[PDB]
Amino acid sequence: SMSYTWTGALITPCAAEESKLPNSLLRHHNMVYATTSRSAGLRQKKVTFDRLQVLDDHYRDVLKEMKAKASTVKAKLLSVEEACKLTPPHSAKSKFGYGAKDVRNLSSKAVNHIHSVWKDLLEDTVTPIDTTIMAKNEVFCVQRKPARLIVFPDLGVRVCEKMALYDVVSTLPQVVMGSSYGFQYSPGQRVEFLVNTWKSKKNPMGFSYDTRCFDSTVTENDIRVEESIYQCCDLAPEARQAIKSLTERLYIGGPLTNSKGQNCGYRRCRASGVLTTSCGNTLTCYLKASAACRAAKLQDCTMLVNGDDLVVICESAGTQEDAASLRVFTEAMTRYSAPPGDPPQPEYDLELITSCSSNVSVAHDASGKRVYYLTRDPTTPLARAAWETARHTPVNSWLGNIIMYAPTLWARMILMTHFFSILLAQEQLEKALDCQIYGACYSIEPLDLPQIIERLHGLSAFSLHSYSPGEINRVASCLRKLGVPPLRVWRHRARSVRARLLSQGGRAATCGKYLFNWAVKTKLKLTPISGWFVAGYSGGDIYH
Ligand SMILES: N#CCc1ccc(O)cc1
Repeated sequence: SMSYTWTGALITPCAAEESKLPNSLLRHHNMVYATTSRSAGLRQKKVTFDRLQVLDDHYRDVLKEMKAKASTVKAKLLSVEEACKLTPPHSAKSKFGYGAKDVRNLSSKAVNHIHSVWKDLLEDTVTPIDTTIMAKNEVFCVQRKPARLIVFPDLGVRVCEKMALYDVVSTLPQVVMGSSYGFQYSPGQRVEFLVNTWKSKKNPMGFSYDTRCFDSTVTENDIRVEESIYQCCDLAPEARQAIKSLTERLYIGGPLTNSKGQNCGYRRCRASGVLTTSCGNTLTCYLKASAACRAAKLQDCTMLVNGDDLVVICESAGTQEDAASLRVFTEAMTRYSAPPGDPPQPEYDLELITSCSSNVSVAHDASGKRVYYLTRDPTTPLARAAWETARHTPVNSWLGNIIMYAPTLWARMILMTHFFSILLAQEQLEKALDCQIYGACYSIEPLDLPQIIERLHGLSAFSLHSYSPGEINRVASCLRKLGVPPLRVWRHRARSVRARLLSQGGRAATCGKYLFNWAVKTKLKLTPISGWFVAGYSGGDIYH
């Protein structure tokens, strides 16, 4: 079938959308843009086509193996009150007379509607359920993406998703997929696994595989396969009917209504904005890629999967033979309707592989031992940091980034420095901020960072020191490219910030001591002082 059919009604904005900044961070303000509904038509072209899927024996053996593991999972229905509490405070309000706040407070009005939306699921496994369709506002840097398309149901139904399926998507993927399930790894757990599976090969070769617009490629068959997988769990029979209902009425497809209540058409592929999207896309990607490995007679594959993002580390068979096996791999994905975006490439250096927007690189600790840590090109982080300082958004990527990328050259010299500067100047150190980790919202007190980082990356994150030539040049380049003060200017800014931090005592002093010891010249000596990197919930409307 067609991934989407369109009526012609436009995808419409909710309010005024900014596509530009209105400066101590970066001078090239004209290089940073946000996507808007003005690019919707273009994204619409990219994401719509007919899907021709052809399964094979490898697909069925992997599935049968996945089903066997899934059958050992037992999972419980969630109550209204547990599901309510998981709803973020600023989730989109219902069109039936209530908002997230009412939900979170167990207002009998929201809860009654939730009850009646559940009953209807139990009674009706057929009528497609309505979705809103919207163009996302995401900041990027020049060199231009069309907005991505977010699709999601009413709050009422979201709460019910949590009821039927929160336990399933939190628990199953790890069990079905073992060490291949990416969202079980904190950043240092993730480097840990990758580096060890790399060294475990005799003659290693790795590749990432970018699937072209994954959500579009996910077929209605795919989503029932996914369901059948969920169905193998030992489920309470009321969860069983809700799950059949939700997949048939929402996950499989349905009508697309825009911000003004007009009909834009009909989706027959993955909604980005539903509970099962991450889990589903991971299962579906792991399944299809596991089979593509078997087709291409790739030897001794270890895989790592995070939604549509896929890495494979395996035994090389020579460079010709590799390049070819990759072409066979690609051909099979394509048959399974997960065609290529960038055509995949063999790498023989773990550092050059990019997966989950990230790569392994190596630094040294105080003692001089070698430490592997996880980094990325800092462009999008810096851009969005410049955006976030300019226009006050309720979302704070800088902080997530500091948390995910705390050992890096750039998060430490640039992000830590800049933002502790804003917070000191604004007297807002003590204020918690919401940030997103694997699609769940957490409230985080910026003063806790020292502990947080020690816990997630160890003590060495405060003293890594001979970063690699490739890393340094990427960061230095990105800086010139974007118009950001070079690294030596951040050193002098950090000495200033550290000092102000220290004079305040308490936890601000701890932040200054630990976060900024790289900047001093004579080092102080640094002694010691969750449910976070467990699952993927992006699109999933989850709060903690
Ligand atoms: N750190 C980390 C992993 C990660 C980063 C960004 C993203 O969209 C998904 C996963």
